[PDB]
Amino acid sequence: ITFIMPMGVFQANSMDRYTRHAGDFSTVSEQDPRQFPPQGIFFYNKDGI
Amino acid sequence: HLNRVARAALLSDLKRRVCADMFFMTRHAREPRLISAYLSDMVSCTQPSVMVSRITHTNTRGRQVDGVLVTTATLKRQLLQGILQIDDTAADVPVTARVPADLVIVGDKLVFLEALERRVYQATRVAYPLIGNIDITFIMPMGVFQANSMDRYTRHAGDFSTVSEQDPRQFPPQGIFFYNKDGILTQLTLRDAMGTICHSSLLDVEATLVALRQQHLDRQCYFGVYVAEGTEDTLDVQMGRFMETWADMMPHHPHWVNEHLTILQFIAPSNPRLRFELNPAFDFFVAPGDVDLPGPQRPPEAMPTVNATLRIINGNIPVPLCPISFRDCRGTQLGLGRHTMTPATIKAVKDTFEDRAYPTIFYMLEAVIHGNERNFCALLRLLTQCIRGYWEQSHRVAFVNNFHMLMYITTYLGNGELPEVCINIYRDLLQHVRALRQTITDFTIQGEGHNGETSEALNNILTDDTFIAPILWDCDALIYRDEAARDRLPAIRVSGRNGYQALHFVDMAGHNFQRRDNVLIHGRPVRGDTGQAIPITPHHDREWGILSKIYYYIVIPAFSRGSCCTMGVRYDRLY
Amino acid sequence: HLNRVARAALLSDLKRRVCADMFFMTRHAREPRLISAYLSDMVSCTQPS
Amino acid sequence: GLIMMAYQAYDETIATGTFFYPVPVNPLFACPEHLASLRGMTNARRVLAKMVPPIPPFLGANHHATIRQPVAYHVTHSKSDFNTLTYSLLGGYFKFTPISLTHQLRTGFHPGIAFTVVRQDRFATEQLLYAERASESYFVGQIQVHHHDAIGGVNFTLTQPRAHVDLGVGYTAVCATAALRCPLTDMGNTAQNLFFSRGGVPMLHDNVTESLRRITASGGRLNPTEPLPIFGGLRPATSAGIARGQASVCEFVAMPVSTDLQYFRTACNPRGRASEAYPPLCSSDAAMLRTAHAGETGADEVHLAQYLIRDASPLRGCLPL
Amino acid sequence: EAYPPLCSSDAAMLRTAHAGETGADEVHLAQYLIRDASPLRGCLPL
Repeated sequence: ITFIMPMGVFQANSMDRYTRHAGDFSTVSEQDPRQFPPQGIFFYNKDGI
Repeated sequence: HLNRVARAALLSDLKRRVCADMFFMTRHAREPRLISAYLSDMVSCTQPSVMVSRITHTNTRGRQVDGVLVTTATLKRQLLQGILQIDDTAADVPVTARVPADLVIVGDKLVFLEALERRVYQATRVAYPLIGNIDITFIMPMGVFQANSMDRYTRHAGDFSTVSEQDPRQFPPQGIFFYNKDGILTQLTLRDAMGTICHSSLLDVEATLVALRQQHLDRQCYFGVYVAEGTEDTLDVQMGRFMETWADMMPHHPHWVNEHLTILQFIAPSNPRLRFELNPAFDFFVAPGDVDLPGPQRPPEAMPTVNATLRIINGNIPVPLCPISFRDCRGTQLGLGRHTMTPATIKAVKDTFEDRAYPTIFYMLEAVIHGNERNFCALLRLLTQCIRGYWEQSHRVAFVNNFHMLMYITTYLGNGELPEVCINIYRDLLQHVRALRQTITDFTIQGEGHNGETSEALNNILTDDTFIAPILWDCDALIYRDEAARDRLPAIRVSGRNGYQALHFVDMAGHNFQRRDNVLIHGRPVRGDTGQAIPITPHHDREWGILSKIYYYIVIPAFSRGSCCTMGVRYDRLY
Repeated sequence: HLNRVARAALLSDLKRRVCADMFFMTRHAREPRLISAYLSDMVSCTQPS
Repeated sequence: GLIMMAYQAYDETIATGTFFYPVPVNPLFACPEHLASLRGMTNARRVLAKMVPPIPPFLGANHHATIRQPVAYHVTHSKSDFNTLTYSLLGGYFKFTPISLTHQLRTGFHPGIAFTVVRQDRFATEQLLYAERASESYFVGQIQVHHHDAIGGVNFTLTQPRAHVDLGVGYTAVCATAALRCPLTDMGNTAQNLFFSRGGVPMLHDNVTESLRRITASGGRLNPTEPLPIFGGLRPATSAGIARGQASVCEFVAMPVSTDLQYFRTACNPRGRASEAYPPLCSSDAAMLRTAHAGETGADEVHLAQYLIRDASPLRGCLPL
Repeated sequence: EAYPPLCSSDAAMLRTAHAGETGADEVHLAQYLIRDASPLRGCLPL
């Protein structure tokens, strides 16, 4: 078996830059470090780490 | 013969299997399917034996059983109530017979289920086995910090919000919480740490130096681990031969420089300094072998050994181990209700430090006055005119570089001579210095003095008289330094000869710009007689050294951001 | 003769056991397993004669 | 000496370095641009001092000085504020002696050192065993008597010999640890003292050592006895019944505050490198621990800096709250 | 056809992707969570 596994695509449409709630991942900085395009992807190992 | 990689897969499989079902009977007690799954897997994992028999144990119908399962009556009733089913009550047993004994078919095999505790091990003095117990150890992190600003993310924005203007949530953690066996709230706090870290065993570093000295130590540069003596000069040619010595004596990049490495690059296996970090109170460095500190100006060649020194500042640990965000969060934790700078004085101070057209007349006046009260007591009008003219021409404050200048301004030129904006700036700056000293005072507990040292000196560094200011105008700080300690073995070196004489009130005839002995100009006393046989008195109180050190180590470097420089003057051309 | 510390463990065990099932018939009425568990524990806790 | 705040080089009204010569000795006041004021200035000194601060050897080495490279790097590379930067510099400026660290901890100040505590625990075990059918051949001998004279009468000793053979092809019988029942050992909080141990080097002042032992005596459940009985094991001071069973020690291991938190969220190593202690359910805030009963099935993982670690111990579905 | 597994482009969405408050986040600002489309759906516990 082989898997496809996306890495660095970007939410190009401004309509696609929507959240679940307004501050879900908020910080103490004036600029929220969430505006940035992704650079890394996450998944689980076979033991779940 | 599954070679090495499948043996490591087997390693991880045993790891997760031991972690998986060690107490499964009380773990998945509400899920009877998993209990039957584990038990049927247990029964059908043992290879059977030789099927030798003449007459065996069968049930009432005639099917032979395949073994016996032995436990205690608690687990007997626990499996019997809802997990496994009863096959029969009586059984057939040889006599070298119908006997009431329960039996359960599990999976494909039929087994006796025994809990033999009533008939034997009851009312006798032999302890029943299978109650062996365990020895488990728990790991429990205490005071780590989310170093990355990536990691300071919430679930929802104001989850744990408050009524204060600052949410008490920026701070690094200091305590951990868990549950007792009764489910009550339990607490570990860093106050519990004296049983490990506050012992004398923290300084048992000698044997590790002896063991580490037995390794292959290579020749590295002798810049940051080597101390020289003064060569009794005018301090110009000294930085001269220091310049053409330092210009080529490094054969590579010094190891204590690269603080720009992150966490992972520092703890990477390729780091040669990773093996040189043993103790949090110690820095380990390659040192000359059998060379006394301080050694001579020309470094003697020797087989390089290893030496270690104490980390007095807790920030002396590398910033890969102590992040800038953590330190800023800690400073935010300190500065909740303390004094701060209003935007007017802070923009004036940053504008007058980031001014590059700063006149040197202020430098000339600070050099000639040289922090003497007798000099400032006769120059009220000139200083008033100079400060006013520099202020209301570019809105930049002056004479704030020198610490022996601005409290003079507040005390004498503070009745309303200067414009009111400048006096409020100076008052705010002295208020911030006093607030920093108060912050030091409130975080130490008084009343305990050991070896003649006050608790202010024992806790903090800027309140210890052993540590001195970077620039001394008066010799009072040296007097407090070699008088307050009395157990710290002192050694003062002023350009060759050891010690000072502190001869003040120098005049026209004997100014002696080319003086090479240890006469140091302490300064003319104002409310007293200079004399010659009079012993040297301090100009100010013990709090003078504290306030000066606090100023030079807080206000100047944080506002200048490591851009200002310290330098010596040339009085032989300045005067 | 479990000395004092295990007697205090027994103390806390009696505390949590009295707090645990005083009115268990009407407490875990919707959970038939706990009723059978308590009844089976109770019936097999006394010695016969 | 003197300090000038900003370096100028294109001010041609005054000759360069005719009043001052740069003599910088502080990591904080490192001045790579001010070095042109000294005579004999070249490109080599500037390109070599742009990375390494110029400090004279006769005025203190960087390793031998109080102010070192990391505090200078912190003050030169921090961009948050000026009040916060000054208070951060103040919080850096503290001694790291045992007296000092005692002061900051009993004050409430947080030093830049992270920790773990290790806790050895014991539990009652029920064991589950299935053996086999034809696992043992069990020979019996013949009974033999022995009459032996005694104090008042005679003693009969009855002896019967016997032998067992495991006629299994391989592993026939398997036992497995099954149940927990009552935990005999306490999951509370008792700190492990090192002041019991002797053999390390003492420090110079005995009154300071006695004061440290006195401070360590306060704030704990088990402490060394006040008469300090020599020639013995130094048993801890007694009390009445510990409220729910025998307490377990908590020994501290120090780490930097910059540590991977996700490493501890699984079964990890107490040393920090495998070559396994199971962490329990835990949180560093009172809010998240009381939240951790799965309120809205609430898995509050981390809020800002305090953290919650989900349970990696084998006691996952046990010990009700 | 290669079956894509459960994957997230932020550490937050993966560590909350165990259905915390039965929490199915799809995108917060620009990073994304993709639900598992492999046949190994109800297997491989976390």
